[PDB]
Amino acid sequence: DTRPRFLWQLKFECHFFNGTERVRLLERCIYNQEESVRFDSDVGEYRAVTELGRPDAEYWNSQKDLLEQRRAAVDTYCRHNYGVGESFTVQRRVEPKVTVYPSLLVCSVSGFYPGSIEVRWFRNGQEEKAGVVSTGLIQNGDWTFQTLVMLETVPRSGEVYTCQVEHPSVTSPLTVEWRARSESAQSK
Amino acid sequence: VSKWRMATPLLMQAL
Amino acid sequence: MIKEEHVIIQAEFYLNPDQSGEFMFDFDGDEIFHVDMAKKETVWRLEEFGRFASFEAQGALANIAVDKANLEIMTKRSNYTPITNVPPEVTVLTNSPVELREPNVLICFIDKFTPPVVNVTWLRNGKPVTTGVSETVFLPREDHLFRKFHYLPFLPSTEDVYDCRVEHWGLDEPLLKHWEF
Repeated sequence: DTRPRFLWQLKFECHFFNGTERVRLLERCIYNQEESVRFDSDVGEYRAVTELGRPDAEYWNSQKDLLEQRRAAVDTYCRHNYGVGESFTVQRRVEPKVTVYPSLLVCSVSGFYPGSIEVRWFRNGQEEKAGVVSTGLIQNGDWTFQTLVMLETVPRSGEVYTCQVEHPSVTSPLTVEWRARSESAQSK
Repeated sequence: VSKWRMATPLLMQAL
Repeated sequence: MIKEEHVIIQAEFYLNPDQSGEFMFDFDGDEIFHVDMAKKETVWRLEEFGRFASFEAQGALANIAVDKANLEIMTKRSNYTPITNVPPEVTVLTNSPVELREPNVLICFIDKFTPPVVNVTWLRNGKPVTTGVSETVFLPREDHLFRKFHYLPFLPSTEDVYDCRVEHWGLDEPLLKHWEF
């Protein structure tokens, strides 16, 4: 199927800063991946982004009542939907599960929400920042995230490694210890 | 249960 | 770590000649819901979201008729200039660390592509499989490309290997991304 394609995308973007204290509304019109015309609540009217969108900015700016309602939409649309969704989006918290296994030592941190997280490696109580490689943050598409943080290390006998995770869902770090084989152990 | 709202795009000029 | 900003996006599209169109809301990269045009039904991404909110699906159908009308006008205004295909990136991951015989899910994450038409197949030991598969709608990106997820439930094995096979008009060849235990 090599028939030519023609695509039209519309986006209404509600940008929130400091709760609903600061709210900006964008309406963006995009043909074949290129934005042609845009309403920005900072400007209060349509503006062409490319020459292809000039006709539309002119025509839509002439419809004054609808333009008034679009200037009000920071309240009637953006703030409204934020209030409806807050409890299950803004305030969603799902605790990470932490698994440590050799592959390298891998600290797999899964199932968590929101995305901001800190994962740290310790060796015998001391933080190790060298030989660390991370996937970064991966969005799973189902309102959870994962990340894998690898430590390249020469695991000796007697060594004890700890993966530590801080995340807004917990008030104290999650830790998982992994130990190499014991060589010799003694009474004292 | 609270109602989610949508915004409606405008028609382009046809002539 | 606590988020300093949030973005809610209502993302719609119409595509010719396919006559495909979608309507969804995105919160910081996750789908809140979409309207299934054929079922005329609001589909919440996690079913519990619908305990807290409702959306009248008919409004999305009305919007998609405006989007189609405008697409027809833009197509001619551009002198029938077609979209440039941009092929996807693909990654395959499991949802959780794998444990033998414990139900898990393979995720095929398809990213950075346009137009929003893909053909995705799962293979097990080289053979197509479909039992229990699911997928998302086409999710938005800041560069106006798309994202999409496909999922395959499975029982992890030391012997079975899987591929996600992705076909798109911007690819010179179909792509495979494998996964094994």
